[PDB]
Amino acid sequence: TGGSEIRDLLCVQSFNGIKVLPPILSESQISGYTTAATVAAMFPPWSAAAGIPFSLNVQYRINGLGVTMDVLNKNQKLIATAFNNALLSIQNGFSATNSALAKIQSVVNS
Amino acid sequence: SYKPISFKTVLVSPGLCISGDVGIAPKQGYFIKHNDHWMFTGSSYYYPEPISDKNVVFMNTCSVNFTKAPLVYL
Repeated sequence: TGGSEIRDLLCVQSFNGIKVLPPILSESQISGYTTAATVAAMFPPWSAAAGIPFSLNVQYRINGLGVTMDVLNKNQKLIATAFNNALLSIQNGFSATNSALAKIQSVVNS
Repeated sequence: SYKPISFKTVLVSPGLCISGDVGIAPKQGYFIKHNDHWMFTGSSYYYPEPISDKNVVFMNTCSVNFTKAPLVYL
């Protein structure tokens, strides 16, 4: 309503009847839902992790592939360090020309 | 669908070391304390059952933060 810019397309579209209404749930609520799911997966009672501590869940999931259990709990420190390193790498990889951002800007630009 | 209608709060344990560095873990359930000896309980119905090898996954060695009790034999 109040501005000195004219090259924006959204104002012209909105004045010509084309408008993008907000969704019925705000993204803050969905972020709260994902946070609640993650915390319930991590902290007791382990609702989203089948009622078991998370590190033991990782241990059993790795052991089911074929890894013996003797080397698993003797490498627990480096397993946690590798998991944190993977999380930090997947956190920092969004700064580059990633493929998930390719999809997000693809749907936005489409 | 199965559905509980009542609940009970108990103290549980995901595993414990019982012998010369061996580990036991419940198949589907938890270990509970009952008068200086541990018993298995199902994860959807509170019922103490004695320690067997049909509800326990064996380990070559136990985790560092498992409970220590040499008294339990299997």
